[PDB]
Amino acid sequence: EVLKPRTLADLIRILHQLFAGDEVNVEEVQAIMEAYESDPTEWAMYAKFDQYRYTRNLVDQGNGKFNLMILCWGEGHGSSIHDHTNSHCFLKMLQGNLKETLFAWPDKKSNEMVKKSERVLRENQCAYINDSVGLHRVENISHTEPAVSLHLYSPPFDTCHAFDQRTGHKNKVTMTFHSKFGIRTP
Ligand SMILES: [Fe+2]
Repeated sequence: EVLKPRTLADLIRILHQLFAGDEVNVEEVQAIMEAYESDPTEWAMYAKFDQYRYTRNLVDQGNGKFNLMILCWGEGHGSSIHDHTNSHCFLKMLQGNLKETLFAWPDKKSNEMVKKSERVLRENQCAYINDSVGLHRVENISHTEPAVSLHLYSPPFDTCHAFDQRTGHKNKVTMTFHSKFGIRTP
């Protein structure tokens, strides 16, 4: 009874419908994203890697309702601990595996940050986060194989905060795209 997209194109079309209105059913979106069976032939044109850091590759702008992007994680690549600027955030595995560590929000005093959950995202799994759930870090579990993930953020946002695990202190970070629609950016 979960609508199953047969292609990434199908999934994008469904997402346009599901985010067209004022309400978004998080569990419905998550189930449909998870139901799409990752097919590298369909997303290889977005899978542009970098030697030193993960890359952000824009796929679709969702008629202004969301950003859909593919993140390419080289061997051992991981993110900072970060927030999500008051948006819905869906993360689906396309290749490999990411470990997601959920963190509590710091208070004003400097302190080591507190882990609230730790898990590995499985093949084709779609996870969900927003600022009320917590902060998180994601990282490629493998030092010999890449990981690829599909991220949907709604509403779109271009900045977030990164947090220092030792103190809780944060810095504003402007997100940049490595490519858009399969075309490398300057
Ligand atoms: Fe995130």
